[PDB]
Amino acid sequence: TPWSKSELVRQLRDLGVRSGDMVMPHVSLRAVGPLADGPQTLVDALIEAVGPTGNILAFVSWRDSPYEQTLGHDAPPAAIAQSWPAFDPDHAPAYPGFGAINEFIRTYPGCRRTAHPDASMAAIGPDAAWLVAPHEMGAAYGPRSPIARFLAHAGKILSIGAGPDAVTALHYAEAVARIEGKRRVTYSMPLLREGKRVWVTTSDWDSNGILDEYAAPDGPDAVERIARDYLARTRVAQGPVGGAQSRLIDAADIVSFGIEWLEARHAA
Ligand SMILES: CC(C)(COP(=O)(O)OP(=O)(O)OC[C@H]1O[C@@H](n2cnc3c(N)ncnc32)[C@H](O)[C@@H]1OP(=O)(O)O)[C@@H](O)C(=O)NCCC(=O)NCCS
Ligand SMILES: CN[C@@H]1[C@@H](O)[C@@H](O[C@@H]2[C@@H](O)[C@H](O[C@H]3OC(CN)=CC[C@H]3N)[C@@H](N)C[C@H]2N)OC[C@]1(C)O
Repeated sequence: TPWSKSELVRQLRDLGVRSGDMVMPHVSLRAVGPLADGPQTLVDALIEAVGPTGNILAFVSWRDSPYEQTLGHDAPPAAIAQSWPAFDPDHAPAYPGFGAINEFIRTYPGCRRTAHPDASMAAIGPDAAWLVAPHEMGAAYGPRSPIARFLAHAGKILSIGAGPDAVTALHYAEAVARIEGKRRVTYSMPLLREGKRVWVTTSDWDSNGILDEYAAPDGPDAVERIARDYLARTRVAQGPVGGAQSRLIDAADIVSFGIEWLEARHAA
């Protein structure tokens, strides 16, 4: 029997989600199980759980982000630069690898989208505009990003059947950690400014591993190691949402634990 919207709201309430909360979900729909009206059922339950004064923030990125196509170049290669589509935030599909739920979140009426094509965030609620802008190239997940403002607003990280590697907010801890040898990457993204495509090339922290030892793809990254150490030492509300076991994490607390985790293991 498919999970109903009211059943999920009760589960989210037991987990600790309150009206007015600012929640960042990381979801595995296969772990949730069949829903009454598909993935939209979970989206409706999330929005009812946070209430009218609450907010939902999701890292949705972009299905056609030219990350690897421009990685390590001073400029987009000629073939990429001429024909690649401009990132239209209100029309660009989410990256499917980060969760099929995000395309349902992105297309919810009233949802806002940040202008960073690769690190694009989706936000629903009264603070959606403040969350999504600004989001410049070179500030993907650190200060001045939607993650930073999410951390300054008592945000809660809701992992629904997702592994510890999914804690995207921990990339802020990597960005501000005062450690030596931090990895950086250079890529180019096509922005849509006033109907005109504008290519922007920037450098930023490597979101696939802040240090070399955490960047092997086979391959637990710094996000997974920090989250597992945190979840092993911290009392976190855990319970079912649908068929998936879930956690409601204090975003500012795990990011503070992440900065201390990195700076305790690597010199300045
Ligand atoms: C990676 C991860 C998504 C994999 O878990 P998953 O359940 O296997 O993947 P999804 O959540 O996208 O669920 C996919 C299911 O929904 C289906 N689906 C996709 N789009 C659909 C749509 N429009 N309508 C109905 N069903 C759809 C998929 O087909 C699939 O179902 P199927 O296998 O029976 O065909 C999950 O483990 C996770 O970690 N999520 C958080 C990731 C994140 O936030 N990353 C940010 C960078 S760290
Ligand atoms: C859309 N373009 C994408 C580009 O944004 C970037 O995506 C990053 C992504 O891997 C990271 O998630 C994975 O990390 C690892 C191993 N490191 C294991 C599984 C995942 N948790 C996330 N933490 C940060 C993302 N920015 O690289 C790939 C890309 C497809 O090009």
